[PDB]
Amino acid sequence: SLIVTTILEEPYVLFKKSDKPLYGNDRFEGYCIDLLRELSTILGFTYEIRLVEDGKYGAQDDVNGQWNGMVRELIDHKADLAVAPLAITYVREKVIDFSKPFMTLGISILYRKGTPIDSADDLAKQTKIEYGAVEDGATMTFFKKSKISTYDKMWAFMSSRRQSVLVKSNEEGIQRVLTSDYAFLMESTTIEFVTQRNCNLTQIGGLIDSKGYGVGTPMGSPYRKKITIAILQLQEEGKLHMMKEKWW
Amino acid sequence: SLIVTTILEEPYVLFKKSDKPLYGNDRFEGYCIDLLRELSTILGFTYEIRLVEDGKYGAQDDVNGQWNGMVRELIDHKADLAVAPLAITYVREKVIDFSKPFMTLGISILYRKGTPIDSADDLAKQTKIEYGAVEDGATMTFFKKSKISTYDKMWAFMSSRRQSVLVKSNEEGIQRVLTSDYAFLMESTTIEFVTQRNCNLTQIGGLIDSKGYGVGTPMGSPYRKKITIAILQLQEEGKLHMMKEKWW
Ligand SMILES: C=C(C)[C@H]1CN[C@H](C(=O)O)[C@H]1CC(=O)O
Ligand SMILES: C=C(C)[C@H]1CN[C@H](C(=O)O)[C@H]1CC(=O)O
Repeated sequence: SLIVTTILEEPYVLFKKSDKPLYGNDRFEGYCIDLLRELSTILGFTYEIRLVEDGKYGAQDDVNGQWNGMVRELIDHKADLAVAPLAITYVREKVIDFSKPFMTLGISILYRKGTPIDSADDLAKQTKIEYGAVEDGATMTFFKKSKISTYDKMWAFMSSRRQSVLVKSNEEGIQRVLTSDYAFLMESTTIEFVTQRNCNLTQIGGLIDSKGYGVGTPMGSPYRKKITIAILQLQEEGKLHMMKEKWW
Repeated sequence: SLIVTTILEEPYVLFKKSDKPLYGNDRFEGYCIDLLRELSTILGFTYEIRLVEDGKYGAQDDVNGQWNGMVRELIDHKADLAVAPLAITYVREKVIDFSKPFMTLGISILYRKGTPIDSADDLAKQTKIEYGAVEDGATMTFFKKSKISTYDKMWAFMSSRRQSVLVKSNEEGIQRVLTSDYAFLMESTTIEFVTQRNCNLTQIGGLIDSKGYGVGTPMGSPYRKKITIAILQLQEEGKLHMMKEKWW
């Protein structure tokens, strides 16, 4: 019986609503929950869902070199699978395995409508409008690791004000955008979700890069291939598209 | 020194044009050639390029269960890598390994501009306008394996006229579109390339599904992970985007 680590994130994973107390895996619904279920069927496994305890996706501390969050749990064999909006990044592929992507997205900008801002560059070359990303995120990491002119400057900007422009959750990042002169760097899929519930927000510019989400397995895990096949199957039969329709 | 199987296909791989004869790996240029080179560097390997002998990507005979083309070569350890516009399909993941995708595309329609046709459905529900795909392709296989109402219909149509509507190459498929009442089912990226060199063609409707291209390795190969890491880096540093710009 497989230990599946994950994390709360609308509409990927979230506590279901009801009137009478819920226990175990019934506590959860969401796109990733649906997906977990489909894989569960196709590959014939039983599974226990656990929320990652530190509440983080996965980042590496420069100095000591330790990993945290879901990625850490995978490394330690404390979980068998990580099923979340976990980005397939190359720093991560060096420590865990990933199924082929069940979703392709990209970094982009969340800002309110009708500003002159039209791209990442327009943000970089000024200072009035602040900007940031989820701290220890894949998105933040992209900027930290980037030797592209524009993004290096934008990183320089953020790392110098992390106290105030780097947020701890996609929610908090959206709140900043809505309550100050702030533009948020988040994933396109999540932007696409938010720009429905909030009608004064929009995606500025296009996709900055092009990552995917994948199922996290400890390195060398047999399920990496199994789950890749299952996912390829789910794409090809329209179920993944249907599932996104459903939650967006 | 790695044996790399591949296949001629504009602009992924093609004999380079000059005034003097070229030999060995100099014979070739193209997006995949550039890619091969970049991987070559990052992972430090030497390689010999061979064109797949039967001239096919990879399909499985329905009687004897045998594989052909590049996929076959990988299975037989006759080649170490397949670097081509080779689609990551689940039937294939069942016999070889694939790097994560260096390109994401989708099946779509190539037809003439200004027809009432606007989708795969509009094609299905009639017979005047014929349609087809590359025989033994990923695209053909998609329809043959599909249980979706519309596409089962379209498959029924093709398998009944397989001789006259299933073509042997992307080129021949385009030639049909341009010389008869015919709509072609090809990959979006290749459509995107063709609709520049031919100004009366266009993509009808949207992406029908959502596959990627990956580097083919024999199952259990060390390079699958290595090459996945190398590709992830190449995406993250803009090189893959630049490479597409260059060849499109
Ligand atoms: C929900 C957040 C915390 C996660 C989700 N994907 C990215 C990841 O895999 O790290 C993070 C977002 C980001 O950095 O934009
Ligand atoms: C160029 C053709 C023959 C190949 C390329 N990708 C698909 C494959 O990987 O089979 C085939 C095209 C298609 O079937 O639309």
